[PDB]
Amino acid sequence: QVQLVESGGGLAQAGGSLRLSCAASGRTFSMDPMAWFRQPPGKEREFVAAGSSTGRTTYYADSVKGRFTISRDNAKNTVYLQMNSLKPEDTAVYYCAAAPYGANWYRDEYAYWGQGTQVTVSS
Amino acid sequence: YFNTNSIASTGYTIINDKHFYFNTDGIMQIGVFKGPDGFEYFAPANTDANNIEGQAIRYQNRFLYLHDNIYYFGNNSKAATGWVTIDGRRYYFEPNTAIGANGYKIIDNKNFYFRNGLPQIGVFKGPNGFEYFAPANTDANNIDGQAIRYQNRFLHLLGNIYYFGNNSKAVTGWQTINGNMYYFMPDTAMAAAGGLFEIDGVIYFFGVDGVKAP
Amino acid sequence: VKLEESGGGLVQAGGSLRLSCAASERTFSRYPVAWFRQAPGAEREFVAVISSTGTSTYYADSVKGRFTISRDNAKVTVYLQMNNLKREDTAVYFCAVNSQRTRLQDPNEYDYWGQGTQVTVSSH
Repeated sequence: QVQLVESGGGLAQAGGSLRLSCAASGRTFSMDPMAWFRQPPGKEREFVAAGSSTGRTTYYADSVKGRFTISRDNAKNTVYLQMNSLKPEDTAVYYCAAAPYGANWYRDEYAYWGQGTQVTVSS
Repeated sequence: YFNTNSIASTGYTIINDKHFYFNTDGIMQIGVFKGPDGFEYFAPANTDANNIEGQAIRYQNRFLYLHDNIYYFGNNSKAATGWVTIDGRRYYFEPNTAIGANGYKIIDNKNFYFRNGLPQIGVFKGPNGFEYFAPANTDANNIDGQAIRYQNRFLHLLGNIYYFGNNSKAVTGWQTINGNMYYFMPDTAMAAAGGLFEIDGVIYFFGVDGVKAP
Repeated sequence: VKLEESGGGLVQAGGSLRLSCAASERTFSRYPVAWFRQAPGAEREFVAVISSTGTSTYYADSVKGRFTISRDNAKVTVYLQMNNLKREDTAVYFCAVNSQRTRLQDPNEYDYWGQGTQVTVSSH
């Protein structure tokens, strides 16, 4: 019944900037941290970004600091990843997760997962 | 005490063997609250087994994160309070709220400095100055992150230099120790060391050992 | 955010240039500023630093007595007065701000930099 639906993907080009969205339904996540992970092709799923419901706590993967920004609107039950200064490596499927239950937010232990959406960056 | 003509109550409330928690103004609470069996997770509708809004849920052996708060839930689905051991580390959760400890904290007349439920090792500022919260077994079989006796002595940690007086607190500001002048930063008690520092609008050179060159 | 350098270029030996480091915000006045210089591809070497107050200064041995560093807080600008210019002073010159007020001789410790200005000394 609960779904996390990603959108805003598709193709971009180096130096450019996309904005991903994850709309959640079936329950309110207004208290839960939300996060973005990605899976480059051939490479395995890896951590991108995570934040608390208040915005006060956010963590970023080293390769993404300054360039990507997590944010949300609890009214709309959605989390956002704002991807600036794009690069070829950023090409991957991006999944949103919600409600981590591991010892920290980098660990891929989250109670809910999106199906993920493709992002591609050229040259 | 009394009920309502949807149901309302005050406090912990059992309805058809489900748990709910009301604030004293008859409004239903979502979060981790204390009942007779311990702190429970009164969860938003549809978090586990199609639970009704505000119903306590099954939630076992895992962390829970609400707002910027962290909780740990055991086998019985109650939030750990006090000292608990998770994967070999000792965490601490406030008995009044079940929320992870942060900052300076006295527990059984022992001092600790917490980040996200975990005692941190290092030199941090308590109400009575900077103390040395040390690894386990450093002095008098102390536990991990406990403030220890440390008198009239230097400490090297994480590439910093500290000096501890007679009261086991880190000195700050300009100090003269064995004929040498140091300046330990008031913010962190770290010696200025290994180069040039602006202190009070004045540049000084400090050696790698933190001794000011005259 | 944000340093603009000017006053470099070409100059005969024995000559003099005055370098400038203009800042964008008035918060620049809070921190010590320094001049560094690099020969092509090599180290950014320490030249001089001046306190936030403007009161206090420290110089590399190689420019002591020839170079003077100073600031006008009202103009939010730091200057490097280069006199007695040797050929060896040929380099790009950078000014840089250091927020932590720590280890001021170390380039890495600096947060903001200017674009750099080229200084070339002749022998005519």
